[PDB]
Amino acid sequence: AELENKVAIITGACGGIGLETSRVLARAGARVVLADLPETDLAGAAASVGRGAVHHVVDLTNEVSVRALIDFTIDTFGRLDIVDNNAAHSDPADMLVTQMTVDVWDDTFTVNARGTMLMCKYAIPRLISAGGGAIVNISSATAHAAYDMSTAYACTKAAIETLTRYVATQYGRHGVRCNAIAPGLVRTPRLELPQPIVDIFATHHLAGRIGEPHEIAELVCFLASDRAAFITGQVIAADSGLLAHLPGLPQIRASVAEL
Amino acid sequence: AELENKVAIITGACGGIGLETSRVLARAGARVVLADLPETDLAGAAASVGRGAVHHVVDLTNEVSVRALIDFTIDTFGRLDIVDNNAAHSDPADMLVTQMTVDVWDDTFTVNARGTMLMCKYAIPRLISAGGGAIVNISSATAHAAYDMSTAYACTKAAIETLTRYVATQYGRHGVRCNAIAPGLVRTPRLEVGLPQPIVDIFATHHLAGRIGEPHEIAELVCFLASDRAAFITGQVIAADSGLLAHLPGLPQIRASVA
Amino acid sequence: AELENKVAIITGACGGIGLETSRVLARAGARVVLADLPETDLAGAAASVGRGAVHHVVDLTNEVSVRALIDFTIDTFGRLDIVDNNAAHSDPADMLVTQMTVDVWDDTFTVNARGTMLMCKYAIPRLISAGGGAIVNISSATAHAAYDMSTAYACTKAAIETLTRYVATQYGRHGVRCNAIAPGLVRTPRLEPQPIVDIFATHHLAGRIGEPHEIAELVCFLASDRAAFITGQVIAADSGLLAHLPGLPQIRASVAEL
Amino acid sequence: AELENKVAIITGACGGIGLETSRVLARAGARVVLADLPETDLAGAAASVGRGAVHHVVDLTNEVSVRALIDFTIDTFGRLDIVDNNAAHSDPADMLVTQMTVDVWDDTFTVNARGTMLMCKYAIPRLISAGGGAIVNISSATAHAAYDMSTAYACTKAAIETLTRYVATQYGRHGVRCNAIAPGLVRTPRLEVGLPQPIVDIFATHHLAGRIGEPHEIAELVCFLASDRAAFITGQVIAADSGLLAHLPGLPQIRASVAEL
Repeated sequence: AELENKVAIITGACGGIGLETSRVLARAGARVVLADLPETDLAGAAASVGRGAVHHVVDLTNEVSVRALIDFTIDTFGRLDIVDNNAAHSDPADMLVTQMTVDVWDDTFTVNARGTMLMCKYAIPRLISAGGGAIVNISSATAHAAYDMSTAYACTKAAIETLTRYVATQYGRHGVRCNAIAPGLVRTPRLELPQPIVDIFATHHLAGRIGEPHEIAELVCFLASDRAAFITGQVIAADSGLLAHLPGLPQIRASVAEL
Repeated sequence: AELENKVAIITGACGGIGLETSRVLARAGARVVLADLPETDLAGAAASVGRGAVHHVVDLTNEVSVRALIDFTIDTFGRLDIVDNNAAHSDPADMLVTQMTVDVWDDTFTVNARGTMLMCKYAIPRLISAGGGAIVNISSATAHAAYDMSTAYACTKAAIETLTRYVATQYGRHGVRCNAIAPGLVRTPRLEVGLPQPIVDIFATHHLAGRIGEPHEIAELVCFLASDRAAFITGQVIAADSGLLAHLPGLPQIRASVA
Repeated sequence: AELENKVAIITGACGGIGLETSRVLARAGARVVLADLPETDLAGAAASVGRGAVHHVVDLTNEVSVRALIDFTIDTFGRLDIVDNNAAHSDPADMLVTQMTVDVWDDTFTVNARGTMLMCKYAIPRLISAGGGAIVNISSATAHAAYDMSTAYACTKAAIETLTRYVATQYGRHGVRCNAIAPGLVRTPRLEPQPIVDIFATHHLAGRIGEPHEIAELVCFLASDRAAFITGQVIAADSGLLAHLPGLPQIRASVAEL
Repeated sequence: AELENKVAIITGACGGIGLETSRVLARAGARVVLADLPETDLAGAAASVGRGAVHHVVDLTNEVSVRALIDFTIDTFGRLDIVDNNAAHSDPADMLVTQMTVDVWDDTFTVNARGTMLMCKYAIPRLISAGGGAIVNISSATAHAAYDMSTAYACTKAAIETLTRYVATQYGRHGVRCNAIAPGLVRTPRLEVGLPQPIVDIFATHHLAGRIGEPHEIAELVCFLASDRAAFITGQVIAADSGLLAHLPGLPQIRASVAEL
């Protein structure tokens, strides 16, 4: 059991990737705390995961709420070993820089950058008390390669990537590891961008398809585990080599096939 | 001359690097506008720069003030070709993740991340009307490699690096280039009061030239990246850090042990 | 069983990292083929791994020999799923750029760059015939950060990092993944000048050098269906060696003084 | 001017990027030495550059020849300040991994990786005698982003980026800078005989300025990194590729689609 006995918190737990992750971590022996906003079916989520899974509301914009979540984990299990900072805000008016408003921008940084920082701020000493532990932060390929939307979101993911290196560095000596995952496109309900945009993206993933939630859950599980004890402060792409190839490859292939 | 007849905004112009960037840009032929907080001596900086350099106050935390800066420039010169987003907030209580307060975090993100974004928001329309132009955003080595201080600062610079890519991708078809510089340690008045000498000296050893940087050595890179010589360089993050991060840690101790 | 039913080839299988990667993969349920030079004790390494591990010589400088290894695996087990390109030549005359001899450079490139390419050249069509599979290439942190020795070696690992992307790019459509691992300092016999080893140890964030098993686990993960959506990557198993500013320990000691 | 009184060796000096980098370095005040294989027209290239440019044959595959080029420069000029390792072999048989031959591979690595190490090996001591100096190594976008051809070429370039980091680290202390430039598609005579047009047009749309580069846009970046304006830039790999690798792959067709949607 790769995570035998560890206590894990997953944020954004009612989301596509968040639910599946909680599942995989439970399946590997962890006692999972599912966390998400009050409006969501946390209870249905936890019931579905099973394996002793519990749940508690969290609002990353609220330092006291972020703190209440960790303190609840400690009330319930007496310890904390693992945290998947998976939650993320993405406003649909997050388009072009010239079109950016301060509200869309600030809402997105408050949840994503500040909130993840707060989660680390209060998780870390618990990890240290436990004898060491693991934080996995979810970033995104969008931090590394741009397009005509998600400017705020993208930039917050970049902040989180640097935040990963700071946690890893400052707390390595106390036995805490921190890594980040930059996923490519993953089939979620927050997807189900229109179909022909998805089809376009799909051709540029080297498997020829978008990812499935469990393919991110499996890297979270691994990075959260002792098998990764010499892996820290890294950003690891789970994106089917989206950025490993020259752009224009699919149409160069079609072109070569003609000529 | 490299920037003949170009109109340039330098924010943080009273600072070590910004004042010096102002000199090199104006020495390379630019009509420069020096901008910084109202309690700074903008009059004196513009005087010391000469060559028809002007000055206008700006408060990056305030969109009105950003709007007012860009418009002053257009009222005065009728065009805008270059922006150097050089201003940066850096709080002395900006220490460890676990010690972070939301006030230190937001102050920093409001000036650095949001402010730079607001500067790009209003400058881009004008640069397009020039028939293309350049934006240089200052980042920092610290975004890429961590230590026990400047976490918030570090994370905001990460954000500006992604922003830079988004600005390049979005407005390349309209003749706008955007690049970021990532300085190593650079000798400024901020620096002398931030770090004590023994630690500065330690850092100096990990720069391959065996010394820390001088402001003008960052200014020249700004100048090249803002100039038409960089016509085919856009969306990059370029380190001016004496290969601070190009060598294995422990090199000087390895070398000392070899002697 | 993370790799139940898979056939794997490990090169440099008698080495510290290669042997201990062989155990782990075998423990995961893979049928493993240990490959190394004829003067190494392959049978004893295969014995120590057990679990049906077999062995066969290979000289990575020689194309015929690489072919013979792939063909041996295929004729034995009827398939191939995993290749850990772990073998590496590391010459002790490999010092500074201005002292470099063509012999040391070429010797190092022939085994590491050309050799890794030849293993891929002939594994790829087989992995394709198996429905798809994974290749893992061992790089080195030294490719991204220089010092006063190992110049040829680091340069060959960079070439390997590029090879990895090409393999992953060219053959992704046909079911083949390829990823690279860049280790920090790991404890082996080849390793064992102590004063240098402890200096390096302070700059790994665990404050120690790596263990071979800690590289093995990552090869294992990357060779498995759990990594189905990871490909073309270079991943650091270096305890954050390059995620922090250099000078950190010395800064921390100065801060413990003042 | 930016390289006043500085002595510069440029390899591959008859090729599109080489010849144009020679002119620019020379326009910037450098005493330039054009170096390329004996079957190229070095005399014509130096006549084109003017400004006192000289020429001399080199074969990167021959250690005795690399040394002879460095010894010639010192004989003529008494010093060496700048080397632009621009020469690269690039073989049309260099297609896919599964199709790679040992000869295509070895020929490419002997010229590109080994050749460039030998240039530095013989140049660096002279850069140190002159009180410090600058090396600029030419790489390629293709070491970072893979496609269906030029595997070997691309791996040698990767080797050269790490090599750059090793020169920079080993000789920083003695006053020697070393950087690399990774170009995107640049209009040269070789792309006119290398890739067909409809493939050039596809690549062109993925470069953010909506076109392939010109050789001078590379030359200017070489010029700057060779000069004392770059004194605190060392060990880097800088892309002059109009952000070919800063955007999501598929952007142009996503834009085509979003306009129809």
